[PDB]
Amino acid sequence: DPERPALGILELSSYARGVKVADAALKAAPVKLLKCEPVEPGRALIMLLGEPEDVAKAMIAALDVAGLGSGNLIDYALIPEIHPQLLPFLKEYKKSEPIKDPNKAIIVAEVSTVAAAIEAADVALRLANVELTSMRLAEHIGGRASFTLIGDKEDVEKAARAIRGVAGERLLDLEIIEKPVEALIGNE
Amino acid sequence: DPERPALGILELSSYARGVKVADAALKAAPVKLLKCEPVEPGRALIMLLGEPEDVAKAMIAALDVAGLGSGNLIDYALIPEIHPQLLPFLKEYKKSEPIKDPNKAIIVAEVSTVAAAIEAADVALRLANVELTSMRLAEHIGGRASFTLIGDKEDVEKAARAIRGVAGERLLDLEIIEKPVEALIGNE
Amino acid sequence: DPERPALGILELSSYARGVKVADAALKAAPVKLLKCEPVEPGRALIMLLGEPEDVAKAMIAALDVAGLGSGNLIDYALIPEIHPQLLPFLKEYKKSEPIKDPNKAIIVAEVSTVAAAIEAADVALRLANVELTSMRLAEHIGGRASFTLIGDKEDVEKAARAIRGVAGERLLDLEIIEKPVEALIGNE
Amino acid sequence: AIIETTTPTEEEAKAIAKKLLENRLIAEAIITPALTKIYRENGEIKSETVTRVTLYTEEENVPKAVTYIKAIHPDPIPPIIVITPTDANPAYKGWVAFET
Amino acid sequence: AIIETTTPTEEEAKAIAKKLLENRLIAEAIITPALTKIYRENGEIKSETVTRVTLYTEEENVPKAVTYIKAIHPDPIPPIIVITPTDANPAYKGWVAFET
Amino acid sequence: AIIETTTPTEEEAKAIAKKLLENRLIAEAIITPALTKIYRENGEIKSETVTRVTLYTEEENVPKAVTYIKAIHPDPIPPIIVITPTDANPAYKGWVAFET
Amino acid sequence: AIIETTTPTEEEAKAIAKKLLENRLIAEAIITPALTKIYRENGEIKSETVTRVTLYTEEENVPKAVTYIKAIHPDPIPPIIVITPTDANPAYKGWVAFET
Amino acid sequence: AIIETTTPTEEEAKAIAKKLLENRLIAEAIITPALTKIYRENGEIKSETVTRVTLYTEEENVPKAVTYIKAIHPDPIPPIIVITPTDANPAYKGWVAFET
Amino acid sequence: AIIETTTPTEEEAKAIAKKLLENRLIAEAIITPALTKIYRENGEIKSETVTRVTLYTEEENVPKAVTYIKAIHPDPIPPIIVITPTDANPAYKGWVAFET
Amino acid sequence: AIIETTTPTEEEAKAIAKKLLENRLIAEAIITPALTKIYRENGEIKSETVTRVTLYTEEENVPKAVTYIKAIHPDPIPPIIVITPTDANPAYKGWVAFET
Amino acid sequence: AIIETTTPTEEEAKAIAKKLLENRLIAEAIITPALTKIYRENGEIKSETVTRVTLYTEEENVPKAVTYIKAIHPDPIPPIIVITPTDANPAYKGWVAFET
Amino acid sequence: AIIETTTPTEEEAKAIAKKLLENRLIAEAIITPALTKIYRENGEIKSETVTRVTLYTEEENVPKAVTYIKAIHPDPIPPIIVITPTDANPAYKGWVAFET
Repeated sequence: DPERPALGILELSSYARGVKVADAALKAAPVKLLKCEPVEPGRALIMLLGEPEDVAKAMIAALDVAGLGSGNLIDYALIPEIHPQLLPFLKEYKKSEPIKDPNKAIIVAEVSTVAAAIEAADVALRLANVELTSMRLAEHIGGRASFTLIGDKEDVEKAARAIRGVAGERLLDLEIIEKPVEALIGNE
Repeated sequence: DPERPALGILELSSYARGVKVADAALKAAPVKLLKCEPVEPGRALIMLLGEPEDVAKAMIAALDVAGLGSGNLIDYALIPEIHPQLLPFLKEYKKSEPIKDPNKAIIVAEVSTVAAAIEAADVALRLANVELTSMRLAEHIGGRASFTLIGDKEDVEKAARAIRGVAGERLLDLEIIEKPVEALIGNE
Repeated sequence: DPERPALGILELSSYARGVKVADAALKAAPVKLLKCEPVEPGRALIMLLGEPEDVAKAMIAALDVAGLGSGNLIDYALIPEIHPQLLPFLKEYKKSEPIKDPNKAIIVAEVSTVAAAIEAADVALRLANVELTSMRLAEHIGGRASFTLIGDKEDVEKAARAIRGVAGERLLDLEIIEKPVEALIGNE
Repeated sequence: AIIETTTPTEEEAKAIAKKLLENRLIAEAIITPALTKIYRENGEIKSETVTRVTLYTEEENVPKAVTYIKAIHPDPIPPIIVITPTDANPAYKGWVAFET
Repeated sequence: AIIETTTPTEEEAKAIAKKLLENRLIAEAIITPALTKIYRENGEIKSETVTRVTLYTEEENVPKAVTYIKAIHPDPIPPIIVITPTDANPAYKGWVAFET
Repeated sequence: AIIETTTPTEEEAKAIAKKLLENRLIAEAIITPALTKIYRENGEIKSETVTRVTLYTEEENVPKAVTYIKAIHPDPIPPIIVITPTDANPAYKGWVAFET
Repeated sequence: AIIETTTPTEEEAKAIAKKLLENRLIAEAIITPALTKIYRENGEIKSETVTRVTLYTEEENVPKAVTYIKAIHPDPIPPIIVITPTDANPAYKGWVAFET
Repeated sequence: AIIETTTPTEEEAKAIAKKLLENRLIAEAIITPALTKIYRENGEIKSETVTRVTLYTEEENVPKAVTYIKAIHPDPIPPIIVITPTDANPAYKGWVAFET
Repeated sequence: AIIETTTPTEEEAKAIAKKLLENRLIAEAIITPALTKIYRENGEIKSETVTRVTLYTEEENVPKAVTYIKAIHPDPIPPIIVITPTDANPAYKGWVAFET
Repeated sequence: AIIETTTPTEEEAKAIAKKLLENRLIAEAIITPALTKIYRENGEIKSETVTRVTLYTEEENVPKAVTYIKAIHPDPIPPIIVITPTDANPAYKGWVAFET
Repeated sequence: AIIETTTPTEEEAKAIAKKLLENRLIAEAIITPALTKIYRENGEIKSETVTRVTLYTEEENVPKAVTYIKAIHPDPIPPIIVITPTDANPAYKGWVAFET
Repeated sequence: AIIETTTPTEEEAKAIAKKLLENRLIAEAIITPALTKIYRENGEIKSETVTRVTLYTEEENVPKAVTYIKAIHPDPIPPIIVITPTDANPAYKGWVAFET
């Protein structure tokens, strides 16, 4: 992969259907598989990485097999150029560093699908002057996902408008905390 | 903390609302935070430790923020002096020791919230001559909790009446086993 | 245990009722206990191993206590002689070896109870020329289970008919993949 | 549940409470002496001294306790009243169940 | 039904009870003297002596009785509270209806 | 809403009431001294002196007030009971809301 | 599912079973020889020897199997009856599906 | 509908069938001789020889046929069992109705 | 309820019945010897001798009885089938319950 | 949401767009010049030159934007039309919300 | 309602609009010349010049207008598409109804 | 279904259309050059030239077509909008399905 790859995402309600979908995608184009895991309860999550047009060919083949219209497909997305801050949180598990400033605010968001979470965070990092500190996907959870950003008060205000626009009806909760106490950083 | 601290408990249905509630509590009084974790499915659990009046001031501030009446608050409790046998099971994970006597009976209880479980066990240890052997909170479970006590047959009978009184409608199951086989101790 | 033991399986909806059932079974006959664990959400799973008639006496006592008819018992089964390929996957956790041939097909199945999964796999190994590669029971899942077999194309076709016969209404999904890509083996 | 009644003297009130405790029908009792009662007798208004008794128990024991009080009360038509609280400290409900 | 209120002196409490009995709006009354009340006046905490009155009547008489008490009470904003019991001795309910 | 509890001495009862008033969780309190309590200890029946406290507040303040009382009460298992009235003088409800 | 019929001789019964097995419509058959049948012909009661056949198959194969039996049976009006069991060993249902 | 029972000898089985045919309550009967029965008598396990009888009739005749069998059976508590088939050749149902 | 299965020899069939009677899981059994079975092995049609067993019990005993039969049967995949009758002589149902 | 209208000259179209952007009621605008309009005036068919304007905004801003356009448009009866799309790129909806 | 179609030349587009206005089926039309169309003919990709026409009318006139356009269009399979707006200036809807 | 987007140059617009036709995801495309766009950058209002593209396809092809456009578009956040018509000439819908 080059410095800047593209990412495709598919979410399905059956582990067996997921295995079939992943096989078709990998035969259509030279992409690399990141995730094919079962998801609570009895669901599946597939992530693909590669060149933009190669990822597009793979997703076209997957959408045919998945039965788009039969109720087996929950959500999907394609991101043409993934933001550099997001890649470390996806390849491995990361943690929260000490927060140098005490004057920054934070924002916490909860959404109903993995596709909504990744796309919303990517757009907010692109348009506003903020930083990403944690991202937690569904693990025995049941589809819920969440992430956290930090910045100055008026910048965090702008990012909130963008997040509401991207998520739409998939947004569950959103809160802004001014001047958080230290322990919240450490407990994170 | 002194030899004998107090404990406060709050259970919420959203991880983001939980972060906000914990921030208000820690700003109101000098207490120490034990748990702020997400709970299956997409819930949150907060535990506070400190002096009795300090814990009271913290819980007052938390109840204002939590929206007591809006359906975000599931349960809560305050325990003025936590029993000495209970503290080891909360600070760390513990296990079941070999059971010296073969003539003792056991009782197993299942309840629907964490607040009910801690309060019921505390009262039973206070009033009856029994011992605590295991306590298991909700971890990917969905709110269910359980615990186990051991003692002589007539003492275990008295403890059962107290447990029913404390739990009320939050009690799900309760069983008494006379002369249990060895493997149940080891498998525990 | 001899080279060839028998296996009994019981699935219950309450951890406390499960402890009571296991105690009665172990007092009735000299069998060995494999599993007594809580199951998502708040359920329990019991597995017994031993001689065929000894296992039968234990299951008779368990069925009396479990309240067969009161809605506490979800499913059960007895297998008189467990297939040799199945035993390693039950005693310990196993993994997928490299797949020597590239010309073999695979089949993936999903069912609603643990009893259905073990019985269906045992019969398929008995009647058709196939091999077992993975078996995954419910862990924080909620009852769903799955397994995977490999063989030549027409042999896999015969095994599918047997699986549908055993599972009945407990079958959720079933797929056959011809000539799977390499990464599916490695990701497994 | 809370049960209330009145008697003419303090001695009679204590005797009722002791009988109910020995039969394990209640957990505890509170006694309030030296009150004044005003009512009408023979078309005339009069006043006299009384004592009040309050008893604390579990909801499932109420029919048994009321029946026993009626049998041993000194007045020909005893006033007996039951009140159901809307909330209580859960630890105290545990103690009440343990005692009865 | 049970109606409760408080007054500054014992004499005032007896006068209220007598007026309600003469109009046949209640059956009897109980008076509890020499209590202490604590509250805030002008941003300051103070304490004073009070007397309590409890009145027993039928459910269909409640709106009339509350209206009359408001008209004759000595305080500018009188506290008046109504409690509904969940059970009672049936013979006593007969006596209460006979008296009103 | 009405909240009731008991304490061993009159001094302890006044201290609880003052703390609740300073935090603006209640509007006023009434104290009743020198009562008798009867109960069972170690399989034996005994009696002792107690004091009663009654507190008046708004329905939306109840969970906060009960939590604070539990933290400062002198007994190991304090009895705390809540009663909901069926009716009240509307002017008095206005005063209670104004004070809290 | 279970299908039952009768024939006059043992040889005819075996021939029916073999034809159904070659077409893969059933999994196995059981044959019971040398029974007695009693019925009425021309207003007279008579008796004769018969043989019984029982066939085991899957529910979705029933309409095809009944149609084929009607075409090859030796009697002018053949008795054919279908019974549905309420339960069965799950391993045996797997074997039956594998064979058909 | 199918009705089943057993008798100690072959002769007794034929007699039951003939009586039912003369009253036009059934259409035909099948008799299976020389079987073995195992059961418990006086806390002991014993075995003996029996004969089985199977009878074929219409659904609306079942209550009459069962009543008649009970009256003429040789055992003190006769076992009589009824089974309802899920399907049958329509031409055979026509013959059964024609005969009864 | 009625349970049916088959075995290769008459001796094996009697042994199964005796074990079930000693555990009080059934009331009686009937044994039918010397039948013929036809099926397919290795793509070839073959025939062999078998014996049939029929067992009579109560509905609430069915899961226990099926489990025990599976444990002691001589064949690797035993055929076991359950049939539910639509009616029966009430006196006989009384005897069956008395025996188990 | 998409809002469309027309004006007689290109200059007038640009002026409308600038006013709406300064008030933060829309995110962007597209202008299409030199079209032909055909309609009827005084019972006669005539043709003239026009310019089209298309505006992109959020659904919750629509009533405010339409009101402002009506106030500043140069024609006596301005045509204003609103269209609701069935789908859109989610990243673009984020940008539109960020800009308004 | 809005109706859209395309034609090969500007002259043909004006002729369609004039015919619809003379029959009073529409209120006005807008014409957009000199666009490019890309599509596939005989397995080959080609491009050519086209003109677009947009027509504005009332909802109850739509079936009549579409029928007339089909009869006079120059292409063998004409593309005709209808779009329904979600909102409009009420004064403009009045003018449209007045003109048709 | 109708899909709309914009690009900075005419050459880029033609390239997008050709790629979609070769993959058989659309039936035809229309291109409109030399328009003006007005929006805000860095708190300043600016204007620039753009080209518009319109694509015609079937409803079941929409998710595939939108995904492919996102992958090859030249702008960092491309505007892509979908509109669903309420009616169309049935012969034209036949041609569109035949071509894809």
